Amino acid sequence: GSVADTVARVLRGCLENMPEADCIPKEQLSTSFQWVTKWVDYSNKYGFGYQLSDHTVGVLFNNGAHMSLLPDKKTVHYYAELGQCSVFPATDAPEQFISQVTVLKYFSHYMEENLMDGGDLPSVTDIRRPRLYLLQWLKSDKALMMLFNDGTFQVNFYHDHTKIIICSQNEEYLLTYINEDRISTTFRLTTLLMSGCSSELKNRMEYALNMLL
Amino acid sequence: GSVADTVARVLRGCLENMPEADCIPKEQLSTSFQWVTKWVDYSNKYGFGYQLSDHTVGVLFNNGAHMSLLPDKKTVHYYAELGQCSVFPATDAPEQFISQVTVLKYFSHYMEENLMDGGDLPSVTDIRRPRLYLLQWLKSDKALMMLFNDGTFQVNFYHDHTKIIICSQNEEYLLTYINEDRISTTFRLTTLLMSGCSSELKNRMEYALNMLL
Ligand SMILES: [Cl-]
Ligand SMILES: [Cl-]
Repeated sequence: GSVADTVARVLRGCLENMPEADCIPKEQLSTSFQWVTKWVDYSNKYGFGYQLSDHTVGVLFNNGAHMSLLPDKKTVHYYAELGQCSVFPATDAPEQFISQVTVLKYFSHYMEENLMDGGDLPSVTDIRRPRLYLLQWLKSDKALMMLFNDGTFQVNFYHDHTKIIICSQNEEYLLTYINEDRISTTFRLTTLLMSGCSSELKNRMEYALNMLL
Repeated sequence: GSVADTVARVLRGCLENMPEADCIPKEQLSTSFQWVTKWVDYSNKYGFGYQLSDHTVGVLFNNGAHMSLLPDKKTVHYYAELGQCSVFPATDAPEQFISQVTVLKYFSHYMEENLMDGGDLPSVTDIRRPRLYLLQWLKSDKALMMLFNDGTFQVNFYHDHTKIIICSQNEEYLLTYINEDRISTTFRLTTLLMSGCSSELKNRMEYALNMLL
């Protein structure tokens, strides 16, 4: 889409115009944003589940619809296959959505039990309107790529358990790298543009881009 | 990428030179070839496992290495990250490969449906015959795409459980469609080039190509 091309433009921008370096940029930031902390791929039966930094649980179903359980664990936002948003308590759900609500609770409680948080990025205070949802995702043999409505871009790698997140804060683009020890380092794209980067963050930046294209 | 580019050349070939139609080409061929009957994605822990029509079980590990278990469940083929082939029994496996061997058996035993008496149990001829393996795969919210050693090309869709397989038996290109009700129909690409096809098989061919690109 237009969102995907925008992120890919700036990611490529920073990539072939950045110096060669020894280490990751020393200028790092202490802010919190929205990102995927836990994820679950059950696409062969139901769909793709993810948990956000504010503890929102979402499901991108195979039929195309979105379902989100809010941090209060009571309220459900449901966007259908064409985009009609319905908001209703999860406890008493219309009998059209019960099947989907059940699966949504199932994802929400698989993640908390079996799965572990992926980074020490500070839990976020929540609100932006409209609310974030996953517009598309794709998986290769090397990495998991997720792109959201608001343009936040995340790629998870399997073996290293390393991650890259590209977000928009105020007027800047941020790149956050999450290393082998689940630890957050956040840069500005501008600073990474002029100051270069490490060998293994640049390899991961190169790969994240190939997934977008 | 040479393999992918070959399939993409002829598939785009047939796609941009085919009429628009209402129905499927009637001139069909009846043969069977090698394709994936079972697949299992555990990429964040092990890798991607698959079972072939000839009862070979393969694992594409996240690191890029391939490991194949022969139909007899006795012999292990190990192709290294770019193609160094190692062959050894699973019972007697070099202790360099165990971690990888164990995982291959784990997939092999997931592949195992519940055991039901019956015959004939699959058996191997040559203990050293280079069987095709997965070169790379990609998954979207709609489909799984797999590209193999010999250039065999397969796209599985989730909700429909519908499949497309592009093969080269020689040295012509075949497209096999396996529809919503489990029925295989195999055409020649030349036939699909000149006569067009159904509305959404053309839509499924279009999606398969976009996944390659
Ligand atoms: Cl068209
Ligand atoms: Cl397990």
